[PDB]
Amino acid sequence: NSRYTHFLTQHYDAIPQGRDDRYCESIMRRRGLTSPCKDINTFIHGNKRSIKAICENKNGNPHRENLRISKSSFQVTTCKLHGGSPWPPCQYRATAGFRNVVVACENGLPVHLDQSIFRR
Repeated sequence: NSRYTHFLTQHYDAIPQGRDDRYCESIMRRRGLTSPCKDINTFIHGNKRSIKAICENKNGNPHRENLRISKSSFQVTTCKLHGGSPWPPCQYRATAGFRNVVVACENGLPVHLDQSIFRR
């Protein structure tokens, strides 16, 4: 359903343009995440083949209550809001990382990214 589609929109970017502040400012705006400014957001890179797999044991282990945590590690770019105001223009800071990810899967597909692990 739409929740998978909405995971992609908010947390999938196949091929990032250099993953700096300006990329964050750009892709956030583009994906509808700037009114008001989404405080923190993380984009997974690579193929979807691999992300959806976190819903099976091909690439996932159960985790906590409702979630799944990936076996593989993914390239990732966390956009973090900075400045004070919740309202555009939304200035962001990009942090590129490389680690496994945590999602909730509903009906074999990811419908939620847990952002907690990208704050610390």
